Order: sequence, then C-alpha cells, then structure tokens
Amino acid sequence: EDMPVERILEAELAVENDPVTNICQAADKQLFTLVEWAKRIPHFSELPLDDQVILLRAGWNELLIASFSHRSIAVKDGILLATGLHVHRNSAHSAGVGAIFDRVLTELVSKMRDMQMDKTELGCLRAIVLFNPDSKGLSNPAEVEALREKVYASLEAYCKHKYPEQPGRFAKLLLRLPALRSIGLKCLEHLFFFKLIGDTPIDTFLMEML
Amino acid sequence: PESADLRALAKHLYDSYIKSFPLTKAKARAILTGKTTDKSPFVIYDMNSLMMGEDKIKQEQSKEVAIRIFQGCQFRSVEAVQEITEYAKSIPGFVNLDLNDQVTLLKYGVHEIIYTMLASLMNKDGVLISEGQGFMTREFLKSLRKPFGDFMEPKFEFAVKFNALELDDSDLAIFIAVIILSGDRPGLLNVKPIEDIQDNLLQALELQLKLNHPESSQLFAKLLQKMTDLRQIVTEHVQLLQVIKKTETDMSLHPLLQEIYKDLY
Amino acid sequence: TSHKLVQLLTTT
Amino acid sequence: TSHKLVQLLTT
Ligand SMILES: CCC#CCOc1cc(COc2ccc(C(F)(F)F)cc2)ccc1Sc1ccc(OCC(=O)O)c2c1CCCC2
Ligand SMILES: C=C(c1ccc(C(=O)O)cc1)c1cc2c(cc1C)C(C)(C)CCC2(C)C
Repeated sequence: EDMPVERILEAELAVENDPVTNICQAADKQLFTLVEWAKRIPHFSELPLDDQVILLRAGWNELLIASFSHRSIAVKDGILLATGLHVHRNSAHSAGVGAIFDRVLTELVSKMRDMQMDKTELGCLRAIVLFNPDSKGLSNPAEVEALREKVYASLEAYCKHKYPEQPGRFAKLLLRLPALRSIGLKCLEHLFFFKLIGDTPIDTFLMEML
Repeated sequence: PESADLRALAKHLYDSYIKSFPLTKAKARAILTGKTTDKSPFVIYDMNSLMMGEDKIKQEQSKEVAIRIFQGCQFRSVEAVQEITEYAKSIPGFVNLDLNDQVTLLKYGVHEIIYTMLASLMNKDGVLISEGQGFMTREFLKSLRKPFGDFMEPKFEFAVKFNALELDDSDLAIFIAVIILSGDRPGLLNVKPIEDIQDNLLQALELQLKLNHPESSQLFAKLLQKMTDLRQIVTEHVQLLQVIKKTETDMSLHPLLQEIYKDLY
Repeated sequence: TSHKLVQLLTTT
Repeated sequence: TSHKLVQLLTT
C-alpha cells in the first residue's frame, strides 16, 4: 500500500544445555536476526538512526516472543526455540519458569493457533510493535506514528481482502498485542533476576543491557 | 439492519454510561476550560492550599497528608468499582455469563476502566477531584513523599496521550464496555461467550468512531492500541500497591479492594 | 470468596 | 555489544 503487506512479508519470509539456560541462548541467537528483519520495512530506513536503535531496545523482546510463539503453533504444551530445541512445559515447570510459560502457550500460542494467524499479519503486528513512538527521543514524534498508522491502514486492508468472512479479525491482531505487553514485561523482569545475581549462561548480545 | 442494531447498542451503552457515572467527560472538560456557571475548582497546588480547601471536600484522617490523599483516592475507587459493576451489568449478555466470569472480568478490568475514564478529568497540569469541586495540580502530587508521589504521574502521562484521540462520552462508553469483555483475563472459564460479546462491541465501536469521527483515520486501531499501554500502567500500579503494603503501616484497606487485589498479579 | 463483588453483581 | 549499532545498521 503506502506500506505493503508484502515488502513486509519479506522481512518475515527473509529472516526465517539445561532448559534453564538453553532459552536465553536461543534468543541471543535471535538478536542478530531481529537486526535483519527490521531492515526491510517501508519508509523505515529514513530520518534518524539512534532511534531506529532505541526502538529495537524498547521491545527487542516482544518482537522476539511473537516470532517463536507463532513458530510453536504446531507444537503441544511447548515451544520450538531458535536453535530448534523443545522446552516442553515440564522442563520449564521444573526450571522455576513454568508460569510465565503457561501464559505463552495458552495466551499467545494457543490464541494464535485458534484463529489461525498467518505470517503476514505476524509482521504487521511486529511492525506496529516496532513503530512504537512512546520511545524516548525522536526528531519528529509523528514519525514512528504516521508511519505506524500506514501499517494500521495496510494491515486492515490485508485482513479484509484475505479474510472477508471474519470482519472481527483486524481487532484481534491488535488485541493479541496487550497480553504480549504483560508477557514482554515479566519475561524481562525474569531475565534481570537470572542476570546480575549469577548462575546462568548469559550471552554477549542478550546482555547488551538488562 | 445489523448496522441499526449496532447503533442501538451504541445508544443503550451511552445512556447507561450517562446513568452510571456522575461525572462525564463533557462536564469535566467544561470545568477544566472554565466554560461553566458554577464557581471554578478550588486549586490545591501546595501544602497551604491543601489545608484550606481540605474542609470542603468529598474515618481515620489523623494520618499524614500523603496517606490521606492516597486513602481519599482509594475510597473514590471503591465507589468507582461499584459504578462500573452497575454498568457492566447493563451490557447485553453480561449478566448471563458464568458469574465466576463476571467476577473475574471485573477483578482484572476495573483498573483499566478507572484510569481510562480518569483521563477525562485530567489535563497535563492536574486532575479534577470531588465531582469537579477541586483540582489537584500534577506538581503537588509529584511532591508527595515516596511512594505516594509516584502513584499519579504515570496516569497523567497516559492521559495526555489518550486525550489526544479526542474521544467523547459516546465513544468512551463502547470502548469501556470492550475492555470489560476481555477474553484474555486469567482464569476465565468460558472464553468464547465473552469474545462473542466483545466482537459485537468491537463492531459497534468501529462504526461509532467512523460515524462520530469521520476525518480521524485509523482512530479504532489507535484506540485499541491504547489498550496496550493501559495493560501496562495497571501493572506498574499493582506493584506500587505492593510497595505501599511492604513499606506502609497498618493502613486500612477496604474489603472490596482487598477482593480485587487478592491474588491479582 | 469474592463475596463483595458477587454481591454487587447480583443486586437489582 | 557496546554501542556498535550504526554499521550493524548503516553499512
Ligand atoms: C496519591 C493518590 C492520589 C491522588 C490525587 O487524585 C485523587 C485524589 C483523591 C483524594 O483527594 C484528597 C484531597 C485532599 C485531602 C485532604 F488532604 F484534604 F484531606 C484528602 C483527599 C481522590 C480522587 C483522585 S483522582 C479521581 C478524581 C475523580 C474521580 O471520579 C470522579 C469524581 O469523583 O468526581 C476518580 C478519581 C480516582 C479514581 C476514582 C474516580
Ligand atoms: C524472549 C525470549 C525468547 C525469544 C526468542 C526465543 C527463540 O528461540 O526464538 C526464545 C526465547 C525469552 C523467553 C523466556 C525467558 C527468557 C527469554 C529471553 C525466560 C523467562 C528466561 C524463560 C521463559 C521464556 C521461555 C518465556
């Protein structure tokens, strides 16, 4: 459109040993991918820089939770990590971290499963989740905004064209976003706890603050 | 057709909103901008002002001033939890949901509703308190000693953004209803009948925003997005409540608010 | 539990 | 890992 669900499918269709430490490991490995994916999103490689940065620091993690959760739509009571591993929820309920895990399954994965979310919305979600102008510091405020509005517009268009027998779908995509919010939060809350206290294979990139 | 049904529900919910909530955005804004006949709000900007305006205002008021402000707040919330229950009830379908679900949706839902609607009483400089009679500057609130000086500033920051969507009470009444029928509250027993109701709400909300705000493109999506921050402010609000409990006394906590807080995380 | 909520929820 | 994201971006 003015932001196209396909120049956007690209970014998606382009950047394709105890359970305790294995996960954050895999997300380190994801961090460079998430470098790559936000590269090819329309009008994006314009204006500023530090804030094309500040943005991927702001929710590297919600982007990254959606990637693997969607990816675990074909798995039962567990996830497929970046590396390919499989933290089935019993390894995560033993590893202390079972609860924030339960929510990932039933609140994201299962809800993505149930409605059958597809891959182009995944990247319009993660592209509004990215175009978050409530991040501190910007040349223009309506930068990450008027362009995030473009995503709304196109995302809405795609949904109606692709799924005409579901007029309620656009709002669901957007309503999958909060429960991710609260799950980005306490995912984060967790990482800090496994962090400047000790004991876990922390990786160089994950580290890049937290 | 179905459109007329959507307009009907939009009016039902507005009438009901008007009935359940003594102080509307329409009135709040008329006071804030002094477009009214009643004398202006009495302005609390400092401890001296706090003292004189104290008297004419909406138990154990032998507490320091931050705690009496905090408990003034919380008691207004209790009344608000009740106004909102009565409104939830007016939503078609609501009272037919498993009652354990009506409880849950309210448990998790009222704080999101409270701070949404309180935006309508704020400007970037203060909130209006006691059915419009007084006006607590944001500054005086930042100056209250930790953790009380922290309660409201995240509210004002959200509201200043929220208020920029320029929603009126007609729009607020469906959005609020949309918030209550959230299928993603923890421990819901029957998710589908709640979503079936919210989907129809959403439809009604979208036609309202386009009828009511034709020039305002993507208002619906932007408004739904705010359900994103909100999901947040609430969380930094529940913690802040724990920090009051960890660090503050024997303070009375209303039973009703106990029930909402009990095990909500 | 949550009797006070059930209470408001069921008053007419 | 420490700054380094302006070429990791702007090559
Ligand atoms: C630290 C926490 C705080 C604060 C600042 O905000 C408030 C404060 C109070 C209590 O006010 C005082 C002030 C002075 C003194 C004393 F010193 F004189 F005793 C004691 C208490 C009450 C309400 C608010 S905000 C508010 C305003 C209107 C609302 O509804 C509409 C309406 O009522 O018209 C609602 C709310 C909040 C949620 C429920 C609905
Ligand atoms: C954001 C996470 C993440 C991101 C991407 C992947 C991936 O493999 O693609 C895996 C995990 C993540 C997820 C989790 C964690 C920590 C992190 C960093 C902790 C909280 C450590 C364990 C629980 C879960 C599995 C939810």
